Amino acid sequence: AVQQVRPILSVDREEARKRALNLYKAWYRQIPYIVMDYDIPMTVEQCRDKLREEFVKHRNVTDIRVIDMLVIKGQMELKESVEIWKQKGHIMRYWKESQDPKPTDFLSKFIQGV
Amino acid sequence: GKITVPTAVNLSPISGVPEEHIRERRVRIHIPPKNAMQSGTDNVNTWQIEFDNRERWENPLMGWASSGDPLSNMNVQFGSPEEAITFCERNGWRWYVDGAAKPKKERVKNYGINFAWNKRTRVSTK
Amino acid sequence: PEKIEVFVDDIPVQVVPGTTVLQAAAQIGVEIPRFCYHERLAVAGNCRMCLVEVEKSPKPVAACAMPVMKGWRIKTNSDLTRKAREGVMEFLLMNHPLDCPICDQGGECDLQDQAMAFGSDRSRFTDINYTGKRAVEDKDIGPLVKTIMTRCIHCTRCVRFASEIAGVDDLGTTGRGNDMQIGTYVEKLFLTELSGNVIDLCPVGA
Amino acid sequence: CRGDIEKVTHTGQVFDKEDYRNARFVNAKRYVNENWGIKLIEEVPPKECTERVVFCDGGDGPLGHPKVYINLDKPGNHICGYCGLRFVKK
Amino acid sequence: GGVSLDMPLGLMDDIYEFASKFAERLDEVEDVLTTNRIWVQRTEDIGIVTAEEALNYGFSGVMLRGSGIKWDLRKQQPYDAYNLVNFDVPIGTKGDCYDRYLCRVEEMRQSLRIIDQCLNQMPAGEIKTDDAKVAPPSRSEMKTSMEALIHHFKLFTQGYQVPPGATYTAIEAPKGEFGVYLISDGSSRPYRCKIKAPGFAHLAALEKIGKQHMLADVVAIIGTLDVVFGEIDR
Amino acid sequence: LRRDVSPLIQRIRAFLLGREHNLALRFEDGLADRTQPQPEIPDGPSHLLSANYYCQRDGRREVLPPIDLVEQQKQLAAKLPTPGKVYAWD
Amino acid sequence: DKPTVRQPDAVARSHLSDFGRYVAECLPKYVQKVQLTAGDELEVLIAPEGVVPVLQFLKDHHQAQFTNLVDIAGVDVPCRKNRFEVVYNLLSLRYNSRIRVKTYTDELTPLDSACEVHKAANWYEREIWDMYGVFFANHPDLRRILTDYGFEGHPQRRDFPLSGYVELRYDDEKKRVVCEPLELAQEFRKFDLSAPWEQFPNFRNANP
Amino acid sequence: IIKASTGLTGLAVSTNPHHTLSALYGKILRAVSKMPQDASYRKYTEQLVKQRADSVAQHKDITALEKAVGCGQVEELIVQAENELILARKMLGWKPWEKLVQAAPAKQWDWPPAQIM
Ligand code: SF4
Ligand code: SF4
Ligand code: FES
Ligand SMILES: [Zn+2]
Repeated sequence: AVQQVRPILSVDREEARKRALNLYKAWYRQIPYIVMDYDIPMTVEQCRDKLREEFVKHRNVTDIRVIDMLVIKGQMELKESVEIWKQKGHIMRYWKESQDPKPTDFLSKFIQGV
Repeated sequence: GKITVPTAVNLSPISGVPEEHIRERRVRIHIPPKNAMQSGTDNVNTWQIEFDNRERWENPLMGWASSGDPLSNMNVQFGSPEEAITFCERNGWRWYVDGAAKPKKERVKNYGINFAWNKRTRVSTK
Repeated sequence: PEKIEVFVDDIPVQVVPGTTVLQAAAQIGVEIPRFCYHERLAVAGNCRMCLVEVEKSPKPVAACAMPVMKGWRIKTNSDLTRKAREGVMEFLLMNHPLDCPICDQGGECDLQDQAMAFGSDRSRFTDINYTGKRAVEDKDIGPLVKTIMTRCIHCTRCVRFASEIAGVDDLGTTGRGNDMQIGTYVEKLFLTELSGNVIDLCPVGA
Repeated sequence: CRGDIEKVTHTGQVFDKEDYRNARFVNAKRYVNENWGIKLIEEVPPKECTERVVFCDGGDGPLGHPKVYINLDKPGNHICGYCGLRFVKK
Repeated sequence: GGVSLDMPLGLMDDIYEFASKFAERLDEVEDVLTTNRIWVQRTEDIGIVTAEEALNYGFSGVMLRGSGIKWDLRKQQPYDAYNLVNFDVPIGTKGDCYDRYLCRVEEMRQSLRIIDQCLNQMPAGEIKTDDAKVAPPSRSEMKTSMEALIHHFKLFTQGYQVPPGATYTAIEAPKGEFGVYLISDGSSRPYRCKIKAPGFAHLAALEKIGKQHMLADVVAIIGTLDVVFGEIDR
Repeated sequence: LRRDVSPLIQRIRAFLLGREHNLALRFEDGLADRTQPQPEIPDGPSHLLSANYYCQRDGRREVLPPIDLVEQQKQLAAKLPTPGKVYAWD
Repeated sequence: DKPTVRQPDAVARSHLSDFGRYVAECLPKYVQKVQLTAGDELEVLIAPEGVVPVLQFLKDHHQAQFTNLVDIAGVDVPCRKNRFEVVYNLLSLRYNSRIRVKTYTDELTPLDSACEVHKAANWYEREIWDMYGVFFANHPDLRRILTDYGFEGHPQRRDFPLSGYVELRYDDEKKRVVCEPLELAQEFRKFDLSAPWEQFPNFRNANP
Repeated sequence: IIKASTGLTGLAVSTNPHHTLSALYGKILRAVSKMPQDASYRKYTEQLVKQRADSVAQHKDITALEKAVGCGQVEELIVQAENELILARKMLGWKPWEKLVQAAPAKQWDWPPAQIM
């Protein structure tokens, strides 16, 4: 159940958690520049709450290569957010705008057919 | 420069699958059915995974069939069931197997049983 | 019941005695094209697509009715086998109607797939401008079966399924020569609870 | 009133008066072909032939349908499945 | 398997008159573009590409031959009667936009004599290959014979069965080297069709070429790179 | 005749061009005829009635799997090597 | 004579066979298998640890100047254990030849970047990363080159849908182009173009 | 008699190509002398560098040397010699004459993927 692979961007889970904390620190420092340089309705506190929500969404993972993959894609999205290549519509894709909240109860899904 | 990892990974966060498709979709691993109006079997030996059918509705404007399911047309080929199990557990899909292949049907085809004495296997036509 | 040694496609196989050449070759993976042999019906020779070349033999052998013996070398991919299959199949395709754009088994016809797989690429039939092709009248079978006997290749899968499994004797082949017709002599309803399977068992789509 | 909405097509289709889909025709014309194929193929007379099997080409050689042979031993009118022309044997 | 349709009658009787008339229009273009001093000032010593630059950075076609490399894929690896025609290959020296522009207009000049040779010798024969399982048959054979109707039906419903295997072909595009890495699994559909566009590899060196140049210099560099972004974006 | 200026403007244009001017636009008498007789397409090598078998000219079925070059020497053995001829691109 | 059958080039067969045995002899550590395919193309099947030392070798040797790198191609074959394969096509202008160097790579396992050897791998190795998720270690900048800036996922894998997961539409309430879950007006009609009869008997036992 | 230009952009005409080629071939030989003799790369490199050193020793003229070697101009010979020296100094670090570090996995290099058995 154990294989030897080539590590990507980490050699231990504490190092991977430390680099994820580097990613969170740089994202937290880049929040008020994102609110200032984009014409978005979301404020600084809402952006920080969304950043915390996207980190605790990926809280559940355990594997070193998977969490390093997540850190790499997060740093790429951050580099697309420091240099302004994303638009105001790309920034507001984290908040699910223009989407009706689907119900969770069985009765409303039964009436709506979902 | 190698590390130690478990051989079972979950690649559902690093893929592009949303939560509403990874949490409630059932994957059928199956051998596709042979067309009963054909005697060939070259399209049968390949295993494949497919997804469950979703709601397909009539278009309001024209008579076309519209579906909001993005994965209705995606069948992925595999050479063995166990590799499909490994793929479904690696990509985080909820899997089930429709049915294993038939191992062997032992049959004998003799031309002499069409014309037999005191046997009920004798044919009446030719 | 000791197994015997058969070299098919220069590949060894151990087969129990009494098996056909088609079964002894399908044990390893290679399949011979067929029209008048079903696995659940009686073996017959109404087509000659199963002609394979065995070594040190003057004539090709019909693989779906050949009880193979010890130490035969069967060559499925030989030149003589491919020439025999092309000749027999263009014989099958000589009088068949050009009905593929108006035939419901087009796209799942065995004749189309075996013409791409094993048949020739063109026609040598230069006698269509004069004396024409064969056309026969449609037989009267009831509301489950649409019958056009011009597309039929006379393989007697339907007759064998009626006589053996369905149990009704109303189907048969009438006449001699090119004029054999695979249908009932009189206007009768082929009534059976298992009639729909005959639509599955017709290889072309008559 | 507009008579182009309730007129049936050759496929047997018409939007009834309680349908919401007739609101698309309040500013645009509903296109119904007045040249039905059924009457235009029933209008032509059948062709009488003496030989047992005939061939139907549908017109010119390369510009028609693929050639078929029809057996006229059965009494009645035999319809070509490509073009719809009817043959009959005396 | 060849071409879809045969040439219409009298097409070459217009192609010859057109190719006779094209050279005066070429000279009229060089009378206003070539050796005009403003065009030289916008095209000389601008975006200098060396030989090792074009060799290492994956350049192909004119970007190879602006710098002095004699690589033309119509002569080194011939294809489709390019070995039966005779022509010269334009080779630049300085590697700037002016040498690439002169190489492109000289390519337009040599294509006229390849056109002249192609109209001078043209055999009378078939247009498609006669394997009817890889090429569609004629409509008279489709409407007359049975095997051609079956092959027309099959090859226009599900494609011809290509044997399973990988190949990478590459010809001389006017932009550069156009390549197809086609990998087939034995079915009627390709498993993989990767396209090597030359404009992708030409555009990948814009980051090094465009540094320490002016804004109109960069405008002339994309003007002389001969990029089309449909194949770059694939 | 052709739609063209008088010869004074012709000689002015030919003097300003620096060369003898030929017309850049097509004409009806200088082009091929739009209506034209029907052609016949010649037959190829395999349209002969006799001695044509598909297996002798089968292009798709002569393709083999690729040869393992390490094992080819091992099963055939039971000036430095170059990948091609030397081309001088200087 | 067969004029409808393509005749192979023997001088592109013997030279490529001798060079394939030569490159198998010179690099036994990385090269697992060399093969000369139909169509006179040479394939070298390297280990994933030998991406840089093979492509450097064919770059700089006197008997192999494969100095041009035309394209880096990723193929996703999900049946295999290492699903992705990476194909480097190299052109030799001095000896007028071509080679293909193929390796196997999983999405989590990184691959050596050939950007130090050939600079065209500065961009081509990005494209596979944009389309398969093959991470190329020690790359100058590994960014997203072709898909949208807010795109989540790698599209050219066979486990990715053809129509994608999401669509874009203009919202005049938010005054911006917003992202919506996918609903097609007419679905993609999947045609079952499968051959029930095998047509190539030479490829029947080509898997072992 | 030296050439006016080499015909390639960015390549300068070498003033002393014979001494540069001989020194580069000697440096390649001194690099590959550290390698074990059972390695094939060392034997093939020694053979080609010895025959090219014999070519640059027999012919003291530039054009006769380019005709005798036959692989491009002599500046391209200097470029190829520097490239081979870089390759050899990388071979002393990489050590590729050993066994395979990773064998091919099962069902990896067969192309038709979904065929059973
Ligand atoms: S039975 Fe088969 S070959 Fe005959 S017309 Fe129908 S589809 Fe065509
Ligand atoms: S009708 Fe069909 S099943 Fe019966 S003999 Fe003819 S082809 Fe065979
Ligand atoms: S099916 Fe075997 S001979 Fe007819
Ligand atoms: Zn008709």
